[PDB]
Amino acid sequence: LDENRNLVNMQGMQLTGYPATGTPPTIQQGANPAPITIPNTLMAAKSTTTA
Amino acid sequence: SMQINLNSTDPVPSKTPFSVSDADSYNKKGTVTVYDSQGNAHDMNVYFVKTKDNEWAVYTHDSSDPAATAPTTASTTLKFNENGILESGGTVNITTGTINGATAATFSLSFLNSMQQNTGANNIVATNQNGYKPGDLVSYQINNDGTVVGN
Amino acid sequence: TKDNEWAVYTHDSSDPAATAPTTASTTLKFNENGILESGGTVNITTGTINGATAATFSLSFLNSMQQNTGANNIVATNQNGYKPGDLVSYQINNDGTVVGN
Amino acid sequence: GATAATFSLSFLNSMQQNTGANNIVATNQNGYKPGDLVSYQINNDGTVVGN
Repeated sequence: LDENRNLVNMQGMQLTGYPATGTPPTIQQGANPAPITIPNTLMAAKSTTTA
Repeated sequence: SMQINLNSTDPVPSKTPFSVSDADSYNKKGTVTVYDSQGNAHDMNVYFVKTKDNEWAVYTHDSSDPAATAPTTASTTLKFNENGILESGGTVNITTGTINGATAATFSLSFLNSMQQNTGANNIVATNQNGYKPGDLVSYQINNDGTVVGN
Repeated sequence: TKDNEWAVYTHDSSDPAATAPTTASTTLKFNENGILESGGTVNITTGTINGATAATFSLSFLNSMQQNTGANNIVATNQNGYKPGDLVSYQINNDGTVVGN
Repeated sequence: GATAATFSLSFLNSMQQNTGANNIVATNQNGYKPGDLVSYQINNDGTVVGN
């Protein structure tokens, strides 16, 4: 992980792949390849809708 | 040109009608990058929803323009024959948004060579487009036929 | 200042008493293709340093082009004025022309 | 006798939710302190930077 916590090689080579989009984010194979980002930001809460 | 393989056994989404926000409202999503006169990149998101057997509605929307209208009407409708040959609706004119003064990109998007069978999953075979961004000389070469080619 | 509209200011950093530019020197306007349409040439006058005349020259932005390049890069700069110098070398070219460098 | 320092303090990105306790996610500031040169280096992009 680099300064922005992205997946990098020795040289700083940024890893890329299919990102997660939507609410909640989902894996989209048809989406354009984007760099994989792993932020340390805390997760908010989602109100329960179905139980 | 956008060539895809469509699965016949995908169930029709229960969350009708089509909604961009609703991920489960569409069977497949693809993205093709086009370019305007000023070279701005527009990520045409296309959505495939099966309506009935051998009938697939395809919707289009650009994520680059926040002022673009939400797609509520069929961009095109692919009709397919018995053995997976295309029948009609494989070509449609598509206009992008207006970003930073760039004129909207009006291009003919074609679903030719698309074939629909019992694929195990939803996959897009090929995406091609003849637009690009401005480029600058990074190398030059001479081929065996004598063609001078600048990369 | 907005899409396809670029205000352009000129300032003289060499003059210790140079006035801060407060009015637009020119306005570059761009067509749909990012080409120049107006404002590509403007007459700019420099300051007066060491008692010499200010240089009144036509600055031309010819072939300036605004498109989705990754950043703002200056392609070419040129000016036809030169400083005084002494003779360094000389040569006779293949066409008989005698050139002093 | 220093001149008064007035700064814009912002609690942006702060949130009130059902976290286990009052926890500070991050602090950031633009002010700094004097100190002598220790190291100098030239990065892969040609930048000359002193630390």
